[PDB]
Amino acid sequence: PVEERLEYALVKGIEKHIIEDTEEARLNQKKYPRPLNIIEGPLMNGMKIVGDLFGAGKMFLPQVIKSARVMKKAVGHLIPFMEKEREETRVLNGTVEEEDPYQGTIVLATVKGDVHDIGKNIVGVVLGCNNFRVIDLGVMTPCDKILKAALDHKADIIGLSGLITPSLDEMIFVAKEMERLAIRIPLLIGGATTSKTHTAVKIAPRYSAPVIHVLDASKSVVVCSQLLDENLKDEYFEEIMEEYEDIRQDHYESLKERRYLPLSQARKSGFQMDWLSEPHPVKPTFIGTQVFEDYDLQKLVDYIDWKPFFDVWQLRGKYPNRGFPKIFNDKTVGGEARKVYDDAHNMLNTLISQKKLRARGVVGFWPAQSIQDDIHLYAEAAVPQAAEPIATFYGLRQQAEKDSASTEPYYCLSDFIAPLHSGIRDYLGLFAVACFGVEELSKAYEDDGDDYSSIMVKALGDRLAEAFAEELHERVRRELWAYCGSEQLDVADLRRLRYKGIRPAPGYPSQPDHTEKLTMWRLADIEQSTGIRLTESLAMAPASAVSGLYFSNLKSKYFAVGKISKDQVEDYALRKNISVAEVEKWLGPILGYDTD
Repeated sequence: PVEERLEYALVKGIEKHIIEDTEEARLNQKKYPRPLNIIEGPLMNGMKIVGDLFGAGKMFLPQVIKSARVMKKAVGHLIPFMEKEREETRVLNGTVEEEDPYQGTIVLATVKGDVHDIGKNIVGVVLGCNNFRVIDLGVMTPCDKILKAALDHKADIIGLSGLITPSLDEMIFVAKEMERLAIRIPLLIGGATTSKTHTAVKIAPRYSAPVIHVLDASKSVVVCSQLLDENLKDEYFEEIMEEYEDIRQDHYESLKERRYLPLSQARKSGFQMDWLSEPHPVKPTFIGTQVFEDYDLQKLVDYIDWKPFFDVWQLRGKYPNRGFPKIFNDKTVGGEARKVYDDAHNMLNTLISQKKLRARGVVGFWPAQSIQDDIHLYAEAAVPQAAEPIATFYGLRQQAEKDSASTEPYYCLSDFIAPLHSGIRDYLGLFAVACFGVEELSKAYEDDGDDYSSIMVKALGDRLAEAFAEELHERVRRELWAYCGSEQLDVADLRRLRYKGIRPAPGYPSQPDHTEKLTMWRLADIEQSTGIRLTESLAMAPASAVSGLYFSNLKSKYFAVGKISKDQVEDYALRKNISVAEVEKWLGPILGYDTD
């Protein structure tokens, strides 16, 4: 037969034989009067089987992507004949009928200012495996472009994606723009920075039509199917409304209970050092910026942290094999993990040998002194006590009240730098690294119909950027700064952060202000030296980029700022000499008071 071979090829993801089978199925016009009957018949039968297996957990994401590639290869051969049929019927009858076999049209876009689209690509692949007609608008999509695509393509569902917290305001703007134009299309919210609480509290009330937060693709398919099913279209929305009202009330009643210390009391109870007995900071080997133009990628492969890479493919091993390299011993995901690891290593070797990826970075050191909550950087030849600082990094202090049994201080990043009036010199470093050429390679793989290679190359770009960051931090600790010159640690200990010193990044829990990237880019001249640019939402382009500061102090450790009150917001606005509204815009997720 040919039906059972098409099904087997789709389910097992066999690339070799689907072209001839599809051709012979087309030639069997007795079974299929039109080429569409091939598509709605066995082809979507196998795709539905794959989607049902993925939803039930019996089939994993890499196998699903292989099946999607096989299906795409089949429909690519069948497209010319469908186009011929449509043209012939348009000439003969003057019209083209509503002959679409998909379950619905779904628009996927990444909101303005965000460049991360691996999750969006995975969601699109999984939705396509469920016979959805996915429109992928790409990264940094303007809102008006999203509604233009929805209106022109007659989209049934619009899905927004975002990875950084400035994107949440863009999603809210999109929601209120659909509300202003009275669009009733359901809206889905996805991404790493997104949460169910933020959606129901901030995004959902602005838009009357259903707004649903989707954690991943396996739930996005359920949400889309339940929204497009007219028997469950309204009851599902009623349940969503009930649960979102419940969590809205819970959030607005939790806002009353939480206690925050006054900023002065938090400052008094802040972290402290004995600078008269702790060892003095070590001056770096140079002051200024050193630029890396073409880093050795083979030196970065041994530093790659593979657990976040397996998490991208949703290969989450069970206890005790929850991570690399023990994940290969898992009976459930071990085989697929091994296959994905082997393909990743093969393509990594190919890309490094072919010089298709380039790594660039800049690292800098400047003398730095702390003034309460701020760190002021100075020139090498200037006296800190009698010179105007060249740049300032404004820290945020914890205000949320800690448990009465706890003795932890209220941390700030300026507590790890010696104060200006203590008479002790101190220094601060910063870096920015990236992996280039990922966009072109991903575009080339997608143009060939190979979304598996595109997803893996995006994942490998992120892995190489993180490996470059880790290796550069190891070099700084031992060679470029030499405050840990005798240190010798393996990759596992670096992954465990057992060394001394931290490399906090702007926008992260230690400093959730993304405007700290502007000072770094102006000071270290990162754009001109390395080509890494900041978008209008201060995201790093390319998406495989890492940046941050360097704190060499022994006691320095990672911490979460948490929630801040109005007094700290006004103090921060006064220090930065900016409007309080801008401070609330950039620090929105960490505001602890009702701005509504």
